[PDB]
Amino acid sequence: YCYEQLN
Amino acid sequence: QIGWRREGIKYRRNELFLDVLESVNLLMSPQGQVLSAHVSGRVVMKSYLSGMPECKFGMIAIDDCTFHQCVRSISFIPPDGEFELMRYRTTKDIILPFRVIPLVREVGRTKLEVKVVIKSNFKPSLLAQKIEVRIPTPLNTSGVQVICMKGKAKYKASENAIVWKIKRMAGMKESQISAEIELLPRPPISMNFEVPFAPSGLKVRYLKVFEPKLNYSDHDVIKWVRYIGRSGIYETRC
Repeated sequence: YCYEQLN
Repeated sequence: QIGWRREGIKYRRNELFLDVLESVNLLMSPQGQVLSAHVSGRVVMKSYLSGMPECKFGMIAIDDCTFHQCVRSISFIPPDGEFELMRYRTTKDIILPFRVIPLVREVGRTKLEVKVVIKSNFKPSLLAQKIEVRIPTPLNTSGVQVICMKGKAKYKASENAIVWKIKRMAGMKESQISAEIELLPRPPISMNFEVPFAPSGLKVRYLKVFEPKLNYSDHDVIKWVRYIGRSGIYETRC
């Protein structure tokens, strides 16, 4: 479902 | 010259999918004492990167590690597509997403008045999902009566257990369930859940992609992360 950004 | 990845891979969109999947195990006394607890985690990476990149993964007290053959704060040419970057296990400073609080009261040798309270314990910003609580009933159970404010419950008398199911529940909350067990003249309470965060506290610091033969730098890769924690053995005595 939800992948969040990595930074 | 790398047997796990071909040469000449080119993607238009260089993307990066990073799934942190933990299983939190906990054995608690009815009185809240952590009797045993640990987390088992793996880090699966879907990698859509062009050519032959050199990547660096980096992220709290880990105990074991078990990397992929490609691994050498670790560098590696990752294969193309899905592969498991590493397994791991932690035991200290674990977030226990739920607190199960059993309370039983005898009534002669005929009734059993049972009340069970689950406490969520994480940012109320976040929802637990697939919440299921098992209350086992004794073998000499005639019938069961049970009501509950949130979700649904049923007496699976074949499995000789009460099953309480809850779709969602945000952190720093509390719900309960009460039951009357008539019986005919002590295993633990189990829980299962899903939480959108690594119970161990693990968080991914950086993933750096170095391609010096091709026309892209780290600014170019699209990088995505997902954290999912689930229960394993999650039992409370009484």
